[PDB]
Amino acid sequence: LDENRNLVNMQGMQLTGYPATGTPPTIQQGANPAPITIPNTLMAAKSTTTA
Amino acid sequence: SMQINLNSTDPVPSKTPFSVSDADSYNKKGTVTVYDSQGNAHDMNVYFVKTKDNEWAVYTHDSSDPAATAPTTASTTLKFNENGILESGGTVNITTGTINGATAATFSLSFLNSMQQNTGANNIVATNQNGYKPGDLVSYQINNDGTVVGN
Amino acid sequence: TKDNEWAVYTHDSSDPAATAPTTASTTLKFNENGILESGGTVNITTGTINGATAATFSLSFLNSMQQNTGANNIVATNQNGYKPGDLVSYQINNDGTVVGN
Amino acid sequence: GATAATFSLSFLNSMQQNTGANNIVATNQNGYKPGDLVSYQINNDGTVVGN
Repeated sequence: LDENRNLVNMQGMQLTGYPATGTPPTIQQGANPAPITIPNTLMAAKSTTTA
Repeated sequence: SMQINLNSTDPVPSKTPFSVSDADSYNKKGTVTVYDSQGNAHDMNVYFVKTKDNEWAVYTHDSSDPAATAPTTASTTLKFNENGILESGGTVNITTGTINGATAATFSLSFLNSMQQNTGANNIVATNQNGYKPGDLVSYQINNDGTVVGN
Repeated sequence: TKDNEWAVYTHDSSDPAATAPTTASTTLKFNENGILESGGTVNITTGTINGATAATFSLSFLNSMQQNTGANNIVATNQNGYKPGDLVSYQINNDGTVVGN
Repeated sequence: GATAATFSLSFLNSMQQNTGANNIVATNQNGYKPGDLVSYQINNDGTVVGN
């Protein structure tokens, strides 16, 4: 992980792949390849809708 | 040109009608990058929803323009024959948004060579487009036929 | 200042008493293709340093082009004025022309 | 006798939710302190930077 916590090689080579989009984010194979980002930001809460 | 393989056994989404926000409202999503006169990149998101057997509605929307209208009407409708040959609706004119003064990109998007069978999953075979961004000389070469080619 | 509209200011950093530019020197306007349409040439006058005349020259932005390049890069700069110098070398070219460098 | 320092303090990105306790996610500031040169280096992009 680099300064922005992205997946990098020795040289700083940024890893890329299919990102997660939507609410909640989902894996989209048809989406354009984007760099994989792993932020340390805390997760908010989602109100329960179905139980 | 956008060539895809469509699965016949995908169930029709229960969350009708089509909604961009609703991920489960569409069977497949693809993205093709086009370019305007000023070279701005527009990520045409296309959505495939099966309506009935051998009938697939395809919707289009650009994520680059926040002022673009939400797609509520069929961009095109692919009709397919018995053995997976295309029948009609494989070509449609598509206009992008207006970003930073760039004129909207009006291009003919074609679903030719698309074939629909019992694929195990939803996959897009090929995406091609003849637009690009401005480029600058990074190398030059001479081929065996004598063609001078600048990369 | 907005899409396809670029205000352009000129300032003289060499003059210790140079006035801060407060009015637009020119306005570059761009067509749909990012080409120049107006404002590509403007007459700019420099300051007066060491008692010499200010240089009144036509600055031309010819072939300036605004498109989705990754950043703002200056392609070419040129000016036809030169400083005084002494003779360094000389040569006779293949066409008989005698050139002093 | 220093001149008064007035700064814009912002609690942006702060949130009130059902976290286990009052926890500070991050602090950031633009002010700094004097100190002598220790190291100098030239990065892969040609930048000359002193630390």
